[PDB]
Amino acid sequence: MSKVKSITRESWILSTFPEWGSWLNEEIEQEQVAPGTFAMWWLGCTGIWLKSEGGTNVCVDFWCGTGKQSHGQPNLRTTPFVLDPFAIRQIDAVLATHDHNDHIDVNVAAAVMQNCADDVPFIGPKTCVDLWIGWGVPKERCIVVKPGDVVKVKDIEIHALDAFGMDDRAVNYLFKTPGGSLYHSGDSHYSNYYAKHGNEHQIDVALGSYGENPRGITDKMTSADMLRMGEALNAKVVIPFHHDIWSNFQADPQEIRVLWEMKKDRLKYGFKPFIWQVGGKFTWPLDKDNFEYHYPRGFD
Amino acid sequence: MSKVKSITRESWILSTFPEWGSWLNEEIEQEQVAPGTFAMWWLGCTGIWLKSEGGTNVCVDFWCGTGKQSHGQPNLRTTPFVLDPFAIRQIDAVLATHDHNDHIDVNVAAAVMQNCADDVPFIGPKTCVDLWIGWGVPKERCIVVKPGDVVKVKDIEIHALDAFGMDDRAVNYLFKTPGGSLYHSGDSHYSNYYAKHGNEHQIDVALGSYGENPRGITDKMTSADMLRMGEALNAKVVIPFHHDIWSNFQADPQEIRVLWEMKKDRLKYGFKPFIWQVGGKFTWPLDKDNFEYHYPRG
Amino acid sequence: MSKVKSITRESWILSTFPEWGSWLNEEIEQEQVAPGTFAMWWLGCTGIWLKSEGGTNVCVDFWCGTGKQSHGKLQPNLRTTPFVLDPFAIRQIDAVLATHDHNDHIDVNVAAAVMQNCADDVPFIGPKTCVDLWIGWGVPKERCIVVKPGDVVKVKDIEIHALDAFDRDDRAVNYLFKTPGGSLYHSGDSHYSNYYAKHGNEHQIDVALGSYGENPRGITDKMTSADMLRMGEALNAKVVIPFHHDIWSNFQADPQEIRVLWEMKKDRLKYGFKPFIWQVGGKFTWPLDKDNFEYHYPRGF
Amino acid sequence: MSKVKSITRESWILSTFPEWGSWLNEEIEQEQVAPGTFAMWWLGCTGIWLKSEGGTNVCVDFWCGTGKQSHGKLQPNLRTTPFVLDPFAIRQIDAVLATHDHNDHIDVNVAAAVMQNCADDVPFIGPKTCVDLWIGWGVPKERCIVVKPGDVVKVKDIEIHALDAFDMDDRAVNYLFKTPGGSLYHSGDSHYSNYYAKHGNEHQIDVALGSYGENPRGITDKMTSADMLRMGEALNAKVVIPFHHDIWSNFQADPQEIRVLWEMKKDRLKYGFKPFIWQVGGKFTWPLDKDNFEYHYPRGFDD
Amino acid sequence: MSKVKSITRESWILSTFPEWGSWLNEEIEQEQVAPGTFAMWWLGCTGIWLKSEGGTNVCVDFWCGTGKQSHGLQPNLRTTPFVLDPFAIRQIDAVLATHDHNDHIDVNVAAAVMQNCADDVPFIGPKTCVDLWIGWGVPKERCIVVKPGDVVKVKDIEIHALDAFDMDDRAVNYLFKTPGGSLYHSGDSHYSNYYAKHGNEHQIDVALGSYGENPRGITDKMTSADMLRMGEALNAKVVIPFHHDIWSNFQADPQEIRVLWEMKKDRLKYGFKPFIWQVGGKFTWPLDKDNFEYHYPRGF
Amino acid sequence: MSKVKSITRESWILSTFPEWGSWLNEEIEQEQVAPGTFAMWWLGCTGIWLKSEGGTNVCVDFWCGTGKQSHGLQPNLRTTPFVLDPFAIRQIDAVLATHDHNDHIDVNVAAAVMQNCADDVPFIGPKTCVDLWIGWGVPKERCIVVKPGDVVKVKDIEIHALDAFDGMDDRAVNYLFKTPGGSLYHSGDSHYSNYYAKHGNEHQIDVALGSYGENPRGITDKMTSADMLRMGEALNAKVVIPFHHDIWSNFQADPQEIRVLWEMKKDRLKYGFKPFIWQVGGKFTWPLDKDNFEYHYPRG
Ligand SMILES: [Mn+2]
Ligand SMILES: [Mn+2]
Ligand SMILES: [Mn+2]
Ligand SMILES: [Mn+2]
Ligand SMILES: [Mn+2]
Ligand SMILES: [Mn+2]
Repeated sequence: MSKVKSITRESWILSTFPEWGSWLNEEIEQEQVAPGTFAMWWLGCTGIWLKSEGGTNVCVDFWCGTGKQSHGQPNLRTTPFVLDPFAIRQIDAVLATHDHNDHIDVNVAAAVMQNCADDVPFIGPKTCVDLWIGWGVPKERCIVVKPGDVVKVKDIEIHALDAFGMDDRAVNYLFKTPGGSLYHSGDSHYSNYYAKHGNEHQIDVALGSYGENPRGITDKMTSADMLRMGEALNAKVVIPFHHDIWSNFQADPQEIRVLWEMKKDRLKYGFKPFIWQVGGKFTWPLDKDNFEYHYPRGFD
Repeated sequence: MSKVKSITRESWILSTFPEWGSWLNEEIEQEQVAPGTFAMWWLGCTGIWLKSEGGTNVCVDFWCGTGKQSHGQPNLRTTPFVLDPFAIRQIDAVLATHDHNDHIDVNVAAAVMQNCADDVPFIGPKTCVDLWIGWGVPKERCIVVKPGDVVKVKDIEIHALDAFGMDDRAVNYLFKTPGGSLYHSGDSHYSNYYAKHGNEHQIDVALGSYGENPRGITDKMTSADMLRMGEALNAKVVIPFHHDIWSNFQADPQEIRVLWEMKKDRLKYGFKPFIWQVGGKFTWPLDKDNFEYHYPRG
Repeated sequence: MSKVKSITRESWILSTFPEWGSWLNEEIEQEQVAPGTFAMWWLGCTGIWLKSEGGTNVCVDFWCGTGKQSHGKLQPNLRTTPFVLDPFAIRQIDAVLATHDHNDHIDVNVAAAVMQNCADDVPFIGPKTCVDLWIGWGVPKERCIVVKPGDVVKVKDIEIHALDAFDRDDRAVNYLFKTPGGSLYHSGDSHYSNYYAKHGNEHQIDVALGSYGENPRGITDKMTSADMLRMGEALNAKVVIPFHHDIWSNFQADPQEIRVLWEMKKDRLKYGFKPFIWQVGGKFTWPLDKDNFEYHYPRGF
Repeated sequence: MSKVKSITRESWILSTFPEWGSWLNEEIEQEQVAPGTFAMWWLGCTGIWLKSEGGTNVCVDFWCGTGKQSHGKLQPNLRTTPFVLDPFAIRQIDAVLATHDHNDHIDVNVAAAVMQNCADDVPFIGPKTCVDLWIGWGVPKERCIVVKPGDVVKVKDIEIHALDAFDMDDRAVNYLFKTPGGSLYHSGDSHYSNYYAKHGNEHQIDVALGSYGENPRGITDKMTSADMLRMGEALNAKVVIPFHHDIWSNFQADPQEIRVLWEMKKDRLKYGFKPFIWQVGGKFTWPLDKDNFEYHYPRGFDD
Repeated sequence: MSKVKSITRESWILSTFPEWGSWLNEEIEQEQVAPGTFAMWWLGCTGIWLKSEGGTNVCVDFWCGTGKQSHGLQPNLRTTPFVLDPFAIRQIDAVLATHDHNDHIDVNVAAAVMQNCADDVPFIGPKTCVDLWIGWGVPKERCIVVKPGDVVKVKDIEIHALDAFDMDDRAVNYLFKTPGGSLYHSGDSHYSNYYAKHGNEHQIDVALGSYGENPRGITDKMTSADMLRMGEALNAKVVIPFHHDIWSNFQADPQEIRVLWEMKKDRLKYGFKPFIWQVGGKFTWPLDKDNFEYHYPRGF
Repeated sequence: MSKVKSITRESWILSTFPEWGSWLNEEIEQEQVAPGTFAMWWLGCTGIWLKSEGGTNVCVDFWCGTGKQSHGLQPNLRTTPFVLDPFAIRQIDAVLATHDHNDHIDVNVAAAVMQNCADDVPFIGPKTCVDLWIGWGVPKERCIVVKPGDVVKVKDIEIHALDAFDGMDDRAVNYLFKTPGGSLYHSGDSHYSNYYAKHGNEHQIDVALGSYGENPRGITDKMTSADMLRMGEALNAKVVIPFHHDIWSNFQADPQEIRVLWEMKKDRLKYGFKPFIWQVGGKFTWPLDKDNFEYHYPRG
């Protein structure tokens, strides 16, 4: 018996995946979030882990599925797995913006239910709660939210806002930490109601679904819409996400910068764009003027 | 009974990975490479699948491992798995450029041995055939190659050339197909010997290890070196690779284009750059003026 | 006797306006449209004059109103386009069209000019809500042809196709004008929709006009630069031309965004069209001008 | 009678024009120019309305004419700018100015409206050749101040400096307006000259306006983008604004040409000024807007 | 006497200068100009060496002086090396000058021709130029005084003397008509409307104009924008800046011409391309008409 | 007897050259370096004149040879005029060389210093460099032979000899010039190396010089535009300046590549430096000119 004979498909898969193992699980675990700041990690697609200065851990739209695996729409997942859901331990809330496939995940739910404390709430619109209960998440552990609702999870004020009786289907979140606010728009198309939120709230960092729409499809925000969003929200930082995940939606985030450069002076834009990378951290307000993220290079 | 009880870490992994399942395996199998052309797929890192007009399938530097998975170099794999090694059926040759971790793989060796024909050769330098034998690959089924050697796998003429003692450890490949030619530089630094190869051979498409070097390290070629490689090799297309794989080497391939734009006319560059994406197909010479690859949009 | 005493506001206005007088009227009237080509003029806002190789004259969305003229939301709605064409100097005309009932697309004075100065058989083509506006003004109901998405109207060698318009049926229509020279898509003031792709599959489109502009914070009324590119892709056009961005002060946009994005996208997305930055009063000739990228007014020396 | 039958060409014109009506007139009337600042409006072509902190109104090169209105130097020059200001709605004014007697810089109707609607002590300031043209139109002799280079005219709190122009002291002048808020350089329609350096050395110039345009093949009547930058340097200005490029179809130009060259040269040449791309009817305020780079009209909509 | 004692300033100078020696002298002499073409070299400043397919050698504005060499009114230093040795000139068929100004007519060059070359080589220039040549010692019998309108035939090259704009006694412009194509040399002229007159009455292939960064309150050179206007007026196919090489205080960026051309070419339907040359370099019309930028031979 | 026959080739050469005369010599000598600052001049190739606040004068790699002067492996032609006259040098404190190659050491410079300058002026360089100096007749006692690690004090300037890159300790060293006003890295003709990071950590480096150039096909002899930026990061400089690209026609490169690449990477890589494009004969004042990006000759 040699390596060539003993190894099978499953032995390879189960020793290789997820790609990052629990590296980021540990990174988030040991991250000390300074006062007057908040830290966040891009988990792929619209997945965001949020950590407040008080050590509060919040997880939004964390998705661990894949696209097509066979020929038996050619959406192929182009983002690796930067966070193992089954390595999560310290978490204080599990959120979903809407019930679309790649925003809510049974495996994430399964992991939290098996490994984490029983007082972790699952927060989302009715349709997401219906979907969670179906997977076996206890009723009493789910908080249904509508636009207008505010949910206090430790030191994080979660503001449920309008997405675009649809209150049952989708919501946007505004996370208010003692160090800054974060806007998560899920997979919303651009809407004028972004302006409402900008007038009614102080928004620091804002995330919006960027992506290259295939011919005859309007599923993602364009580079021009990302800018309109930042302006409407009166944000300081505008970060594209969702553009990472789907082969057919492969987009160039640099378009947001190039357009921003043409328009910022003329329109008096009060924000900067920021190109992130999946698995990457962001600290507000430290990283607000960085423009472009880079992974840790050296060994410092 | 309920899914938040029946699902385990293990079942989730066995359900989700590799991310593309067998889509690319099936696409490569289905591909009808037209005469006068060759087809090519990027499999992450320096991993290339090549299919000639005569349907000859060749796999170079196919790597199916990962980077760091725990805290106790911060190299994290940033590329998903686009090809299932254990789904490979039709293959004519498995090749490796060198014995470094990122270019040779035990599971790929295992897969080809279990799933494919018994006459499929494992081609690489002495150090590479050693590891293959050590893993369980037959001694006689391996072909040891050094610079100067020429191996003919059906209609593909494989030229083992100089890489950058050394002769036992690393080689560059020039795959001459009837449709065209491909230069696989492995993980070589820039060398003046590229000019020797460009003189002595017709090179159509050239691949070079691109990446953003950390402060105090020279491990990957720069954007300027990519263009110098294209010139020295007298190539018609210059494609970066390797920059996809490691987080800490995350580079911008657009630097190649911008510099090309500045230098092309002055220096009479005979080539064009191409920015590829992992799992993507490239067809010489149909895609030579494309500049940037996009995935099928459906 | 002296000018500072004789000249009045009325005498100045009537001596100066409209700015181009009947220059463009004259130019259109004597333009010899070659066989295999069609020629068109931009009349401001969404207003287009089309002339086929058989000399058929069609007028779409020709607006001759203005913005705000005083301070007494109070929109900073100010017209930033001069009047390139005198409606009352129109003689040769075979059809008068309107995409929708909105202020910027339908005009009383244009209607009056065709009834006073033009043939008694010139059709007023438009949606149900537009003909009700025409008739109410004094247009004979027998002149009007009420069109619906799917309707086709033959005006000599110009084959007019009424198509779907976009907002959130009786209110609005898009137009496709097929000529022995080529086709022209007129989206009016439509938002971007997936149904552009329908039109691109069902018909061949050569030149596509898109309502472009800079949306005020919290408004969505004009298409973005990225939308203009998606529109040209969906319609399988060869030329994409912005319009409507000229007319309103508060919607002042830079058409160069379209080109800059196009340069970034063209190869990766394999666009089969080129953008074209036009100027009001300007003439386009398909396909002579398809690769020009930018229009320039006659320099004349 | 119906609307279609009753409405004539005349009635359409009477209610439609000028395009902006009296909107800008009212904006200028109500504008409370803050101390330490000055406000100015681009009236089209080289037309500038200037309002000091002390409420002094000054109108320079106001042209309410048009180009070719028919086919009939055979020149296809068509007015590409709408009318932003009604001259007949002007009520509060302290002085009417003209740089030179050229067609696009002096207007019979502007003189007529001012003579009819404004106080009889309002001066008409310009070179000899301009006052000759004004006198002929019916403007009294008593109401004109003839200026040659070197002359200084005090109009309330605005020191107006008639400086050298570039093709005769009788024909053309450049103005430097000194307000308590800042200084404004109006070069009229001068081609680039070396004598801008003299003015730059001898005077503190804040905002410089230069006649920009795309010259037709074999004609040299307007400044290039490169000329625009050399002016700002020579004048030692802080802001450099192109004008005159708005008005003529055949002279249609891209102002961004000035910005792009500036981005190539600013560091190497150590430029102390910034370019600013303005729009007709738009207000500029010194020094508040000096760094804005590009103007946009009020976008409105707060709901 | 050792080397640190035997070496003098004068011995070093004679051992080093001119920098290029006779390298370019040798290349011009050995140049096989193919039929239907013409080859030209940039000798520094406005110095042009023309060679027709019939082997005819013409030399325009070849200057071999230098700028300021001490402090005891502009600080003009020569920033160009010497690429051609005037005293190595063998084959020549004409010597031309555009105007009296020092940077365009040379004593040492005139001398070198009178000593090394044929006794029937004409010295063609305006009235003021021949006055200097005669004064220096060139026979009145070998000087062709040209006015705008005059046309001198030198073998297969046809020299058209046209109006200058830097006065018919003082300066002229040249249009060199060869079988292979025409070359417009504008000397040190600034932009003028009379450029259009030359474009209408002749076909211009390559146009050379005096480019430079004008010092504050100085107008002595053409701007990048003026170079394009010249190209348009002359109806050229290739526009090449020169003169911008020679003076420290006039140092300019020829890339301005390219950048502006990129913005304007389509809108103004330019029928020419700009071309950035280097001193000592070779241009071959029409082979190099689409090269945009010259590079020196890299060898090997 | 007139000018056309009295003038010889020697008459022209000895009156015209060196191009700048003693213009730069005078500027250097009259230059009053302010406290907290240092001034330097680019003498062509890798030649640098350096002047501290105390008035010390250091001459590094000053070359006065030239390229090919006739056709009788490469077409290397000097594209730079001579900006300094070695024989006009009076006030000097030290003469330095980085390595023994032709382009970096000159006998005429040695001779001029030996004949015209003080007796106690040391010739500092690697072992092979002092061999050539001794071989040219410079006293053995007057030469300081250096290897990596050695530190030589010259008035207020502390010269640090460091490693050069292709032992090599015989042939080549790199210099760090510590002045009371700031430090200067002179990499000489080194290829890119990781040991730039070593020097970066050990020393504070303010201004960095690197041998930029356009390598011909199949030759790696000069640093690329990307290498220049990498050097800046490794040395942790605040100013990165290309040189050596000026001197050979073969290696004609555009230093703007450094800037363009810098504009793309600076924010992503948190570059703590700026590129500065110099001109031969130009002055640089650290820290006055640190933010300039591009030098221009005095326009006057
Ligand atoms: Mn989604
Ligand atoms: Mn590797
Ligand atoms: Mn509208
Ligand atoms: Mn004028
Ligand atoms: Mn000169
Ligand atoms: Mn060297």
